[PDB]
Amino acid sequence: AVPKRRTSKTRKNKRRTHFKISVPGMTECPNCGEYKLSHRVCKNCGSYNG
Amino acid sequence: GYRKLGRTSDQRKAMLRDLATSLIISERIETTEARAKEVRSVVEKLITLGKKGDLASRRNAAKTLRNVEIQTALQKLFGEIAERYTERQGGYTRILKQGPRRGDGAESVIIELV
RNA sequence: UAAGUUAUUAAGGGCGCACGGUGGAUGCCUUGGCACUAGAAGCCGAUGAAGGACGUUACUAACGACGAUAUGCUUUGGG
RNA sequence: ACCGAUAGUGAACCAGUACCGUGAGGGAAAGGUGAAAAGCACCCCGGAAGGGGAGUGAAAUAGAACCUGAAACCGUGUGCU
RNA sequence: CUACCCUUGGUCAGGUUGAAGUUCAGGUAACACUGAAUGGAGGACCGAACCGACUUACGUUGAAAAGUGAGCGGAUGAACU
RNA sequence: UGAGUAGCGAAAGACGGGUGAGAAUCCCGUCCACCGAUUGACUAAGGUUUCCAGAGGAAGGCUCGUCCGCUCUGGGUUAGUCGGGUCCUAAGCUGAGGCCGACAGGCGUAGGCGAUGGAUAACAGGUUGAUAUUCCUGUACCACCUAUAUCGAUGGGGGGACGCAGUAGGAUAGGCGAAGCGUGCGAUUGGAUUGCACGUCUAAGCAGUAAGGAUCCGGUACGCUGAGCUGUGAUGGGGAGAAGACAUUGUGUCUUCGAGUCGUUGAUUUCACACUGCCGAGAAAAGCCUCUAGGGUGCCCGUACCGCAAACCGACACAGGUAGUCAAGAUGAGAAUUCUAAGGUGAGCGAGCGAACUCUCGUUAAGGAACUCGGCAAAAUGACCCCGUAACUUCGGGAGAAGGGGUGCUCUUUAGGGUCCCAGAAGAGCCGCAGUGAAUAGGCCCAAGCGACUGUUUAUCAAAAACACAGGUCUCUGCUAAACCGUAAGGUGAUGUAUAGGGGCUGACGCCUGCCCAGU
RNA sequence: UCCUAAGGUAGCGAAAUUCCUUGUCGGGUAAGUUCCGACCCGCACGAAAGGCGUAACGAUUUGGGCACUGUCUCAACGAGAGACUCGGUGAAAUCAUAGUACCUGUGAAGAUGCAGGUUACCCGCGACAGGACGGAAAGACCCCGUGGAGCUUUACUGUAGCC
RNA sequence: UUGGCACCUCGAUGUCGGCUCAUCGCAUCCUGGGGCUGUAGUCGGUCCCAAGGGUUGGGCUGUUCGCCCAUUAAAGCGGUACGCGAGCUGGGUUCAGAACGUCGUGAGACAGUUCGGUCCCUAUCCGUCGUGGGCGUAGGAAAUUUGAGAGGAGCUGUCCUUAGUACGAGAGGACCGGGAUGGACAUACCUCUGGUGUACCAGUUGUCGUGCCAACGGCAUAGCUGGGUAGCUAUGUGUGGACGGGAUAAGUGCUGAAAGCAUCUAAGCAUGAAGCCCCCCUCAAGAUGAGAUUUCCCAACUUCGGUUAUAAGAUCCCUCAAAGAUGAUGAGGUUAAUAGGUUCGAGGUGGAAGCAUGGUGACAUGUGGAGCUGACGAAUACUAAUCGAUCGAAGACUUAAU
Repeated sequence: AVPKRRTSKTRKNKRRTHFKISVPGMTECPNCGEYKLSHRVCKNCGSYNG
Repeated sequence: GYRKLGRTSDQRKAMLRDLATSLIISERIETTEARAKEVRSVVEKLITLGKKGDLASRRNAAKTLRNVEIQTALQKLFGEIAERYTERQGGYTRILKQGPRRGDGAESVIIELV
């Protein structure tokens, strides 16, 4: 079917309330010094050492 | 089945024979997580055949490998790959997560022979 | 202990203002059009027309000019 | 006591042209830096695009997507709720 | 493009049936009747290419302004190109 | 706004190594997968630079892109013999004079243009990133020119010169199995009389060859042409499974050198409108022949590339359409079916999870059409060889009626056939749930209506009981026929002549077709 | 006995024709408005817009059987594509502004928006389809217009052509 | 229902009937409770209460209607745009073709009949079915619960006995009770009988490959075929609608007057339905009226008067399944058994490769119920759940009481 009626920018902005992404969930590698993704290898120069 | 992979039963069995042969040839390959969790259970059952070492084991292992040259992939098994794990029981591989990849965002892992 | 009253939270939304983006209205301007007046003029062609095709520059894709003497030549006046 | 780029010729632009049709035939849309190109030497991030400076300029939210720059629309911050 | 026509070219795996006629025999005054071989007709039979469009499912901001899948008709002719 | 929503256009990819600012998506590689009477090879239209090499990544590519049919910069098409012109003419168009016509102009004679047909001298191999009977090597052919009796037409005659269908034959291409060479002789139990892969080669010029046939000129009367195929050489040439020698993985590659090619078995859809048959009675003109009247030269256009397609027609890198030539192995009637060869291809979005629901596919207890407009749809039958087979009939048929049986492999004996190949009888035995073990290929019967039959139609809602039809009947028409176009010339009818032509109705075949002429 | 031009014949008949009608009788069925065979009561068959019958033929219409079956009793499971979650790209029809409940009424007489009550914390995601007289298309039906246009005829007025 | 009007809609409100899926009325078809009877009994008639559940399968037709066959406790009548096409079909009818009877001179029409024929949609907002997240419930948390309210279920047969008794000349033949086993319906489950079982076992056809024989692999619907584990399932296996309490309708009454009698009614006191409220099963404190119980955590810095981080606890992240669109909710994270592998079993298939022997050969026999095995039970850290990071309290004010 077709929308019976136009959508306000209040209804639209409400419905985009939960449309987002989250922070990548990252730790700090204790060899590279830099940041990394937990349970993944250090994308910088380094390894896993798990 | 165990888990489907978007392939039909025939294309899936072929892809698993391909992956296991490549793994025993190179000994560490970069693939997708969901296939690394499936080659895990197909390569470890080949090193058990290589540790038994019968002639019925060569012939029951020949029907899951491919015919590629290096030795053949069946002679590398029953030789080096089966001689180094002669006291280890189980856990012949190990998977390492690398992260998502561009174009698909598919978690790419490395799998190797421990 | 008991009974009662009341408040901060804003995931997001509403209004008011401040600062940006988008888009190209409006203002002002005009290389060009419109409608007319007075005076030339009112035909070209088998000596090949109107209209065009292909070419010409040190490069040349195009537009003007030109025609194997080709991005032009001689000569008589102006400058 | 005509128009002033949605007007005036269909055409102020290299228009009866992109094009569109087998054909006869139909037909747009496109203006503006600055007084003078003086049209950003040089340094920095980037692979380039694009910036941030520093210079030209009377002015650079005048930098060729160039006068002015509005409304719908899209954002960032915040005062009361 | 589509409908008829003109002229001059092209294509139609295979396999099967067995009309006229002929010829040997036999039978008659004879014609001409029965049998067996040979022959290979036909808007003939089965079935691919090829040309169709009968039933149904799908699709319906279709892959597409008429298609696809599965079956279905003709397939030497008043064929198809 | 709908909303980060529908879609992202039929399909198998996996890993390794590179390059790079960045890689599922680009390059190289191994494994796997798809087509293979085609997704392979060649060409006519049609596009018209899209072809190649070096660079590029703004836009195009339904994602990405370091890549491209996209952007920039330089290149690429070679002819005496190939297809067209300098040769011919169908259908048609045009037409000096000419006829007709308000004008414009319509028609038409001589003549001319014109292919889809006729005529017409060249083949092998090598070479580049991009041409290839075109360049190069070798070996040829044709027309004209110059050197060291012939010509006969603008005219007569012959030929050119032709349909459809059926078998019988000759030969060949291609196909396959042994021997002969050239490399290999091993994985995991076994063997080594074992496993692969190659076999030729053109035109032209000489031989001989199945088969088949009374204007000197033509007509009246009273050993000849041609002809597939084979063969000697051409060819001490070329090529090639590969083999031995040289520098930077000489990856690889230049370079010289030197090798086999033999007999046999089936057999074209290619090679004769030839021969036989039939009714529907199967182009024209030149080249050519014929008789008389009389040592060089060799031009213009096309040529690249895609051509069942991402480059043509569909607005698109679109499941549609698009003429022709070629045509492998196992199996077979076979250009069917399944698997493969030569060669190409992996389809311009993926990774997960394995909810409802929609689409496509497989199975199902007991029953069985009860469903429903309606056995629609699906399932069942299906191949070959044997028996067997009804009412009816226009004597052809119905009929593959209906209804039943068999089918694998091994071993024994055993008349066939072609010249290793093809076809059989019978007996003994082995196995499983199963024997056309997969793919593929009729369900049948009993009655009624309509239409006799094959055929055709509302390009895109109808394919039929409608149209057509052979046959019937009526009627106009005596030839400048009637009828029809123009309503003139000129045409069709028809180069026909009442057993012929136009119109109306009915619609094979069998039995029949009543009465009325008021009235139009 | 009345009329006219003469007043339906052979064949067929509840039919592709029969209103009354599911006519009446028989067959097939446990049960048959369809079907087959009869009758004739032919509203409103009929002899070349042929009557009656016919072997073969038909992607024709119709009734009945045998076999086989998810058609169905009555659904169940499995495989793949979409749907669902994540990364890239990313439309459309539609739209007066919207913070957009139910009942009984009321009103241009079928209310999301009015009256009186009853219910309801703010924001999302998968799924269904009752309503917005849902969306597409200035109703094809009906009527109207001194509207058009196609066809007909012994409607009017003319003409090509023929005598 | 057939109509009558012509009030909304012609810049469009899809028409039958059936399927699927319901909801409501009572003027009740069955079952329940009764009054009268020309009610002997078993059956009936006719009225009154009552809507809790139930209310069949086929033949003919487009059929709604209707008739018939076989049942049934019964085969109710109506409303919801004759419910329902953003759910489906489309036979009928209202398209174009073509034929019959009849009407028209005609083109053509029906008082009719016959064969055929494109049914669109990625749901905004309300509505309904599931699921999450924010905040609130005067500190922050973990579990266990009360139940205001809401939903579900609610049907009935047939036999045996009391008893061949009561009743009736006989024929026939009970109420009130007491037991047993069904039909339809609902719900849970997979031990049994069956279904499926595309990563289990085996047999077997064509062809291509691993150089060859033997042994295997690809493709042909999973090539096909005979079975089949876990999970999901019905036709299969269990259970349910029981027993009871309160107030009543129609009805039946006890005492009783108005009205010296009579009278169920005016006061008072009883009895009486499948129906009403409980009892039975599920939801439920956003029940803003936000409830209750048990347990756990509870100092440092300020003059901020407030802040902080951290505590109890929970997430990020990762291994998964009893769960599931996704999340959520459950089992776990090294102080470990959560998954994969590996060892050992259950169930499945059916007797392997290799060798040896018997045969000319196809094949058969022996070792060895062997050997393979997805999901099921046990155990073992071998491999992977590393390191680490985020969120989360200091408890307001009145009044009474102590």
